[PDB]
Amino acid sequence: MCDRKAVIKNADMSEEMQQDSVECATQALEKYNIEKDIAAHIKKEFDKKYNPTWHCIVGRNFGSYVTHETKHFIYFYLGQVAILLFKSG
Amino acid sequence: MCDRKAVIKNADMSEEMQQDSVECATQALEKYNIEKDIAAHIKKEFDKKYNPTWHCIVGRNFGSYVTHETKHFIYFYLGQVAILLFKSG
Amino acid sequence: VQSKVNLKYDSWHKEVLSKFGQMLGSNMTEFHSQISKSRQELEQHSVDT
Amino acid sequence: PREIVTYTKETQTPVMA
Repeated sequence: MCDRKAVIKNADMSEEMQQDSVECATQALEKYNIEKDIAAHIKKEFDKKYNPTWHCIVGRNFGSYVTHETKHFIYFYLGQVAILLFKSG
Repeated sequence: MCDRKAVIKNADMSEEMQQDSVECATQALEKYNIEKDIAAHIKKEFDKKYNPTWHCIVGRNFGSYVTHETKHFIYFYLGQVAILLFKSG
Repeated sequence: VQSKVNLKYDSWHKEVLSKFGQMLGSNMTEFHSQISKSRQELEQHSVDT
Repeated sequence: PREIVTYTKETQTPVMA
């Protein structure tokens, strides 16, 4: 399948939310290789476990500044695609 | 010329807000030679104009699926960067 | 003759592409307008009012 | 109060080609 190993070099978020998002991302990567679907699943899991609303983005060549809430902006990369679940609020 | 413009694909925002966001992204990208630094400058412009805190996702590969609020949302491409920025709060 | 015919066939294909582009753009605009109207109705008048 | 507008802008984002 795909090496969905989320190595959080910079994790400015809740550990439990980050671990739940990483497990959901690993399951979604095992299901399919769609990075957009993986990011949507991560955002949905973060918003379900930490109330509305949470946004997560997965891409390859992108640079974004996270404007999110404290303990909810998880930037975990399953390899090189930095899935930054910056829950804005 | 590095034009962070857009066409009518998916652009649901106030016209002034969308024009200001595109112009701020283009100005930040021109001012900063790094993607992260351009993101920082664009986020500073967003937090100065549309108040804190606002984030913009722009890159070659990306993906966004969140609660896009009315008159403050965007999902398009700004030049080589995919402009997917939605503001909610 | 075949060269002019290949040019004419490419022209017919391009003209069909343009006409289908016009028709599909009209269809996409109509669908987007209908979806925007439904979304605006839902946003203004909440279904669970 | 004020609610949350779920007006999602759906458009599939492709990679560079």
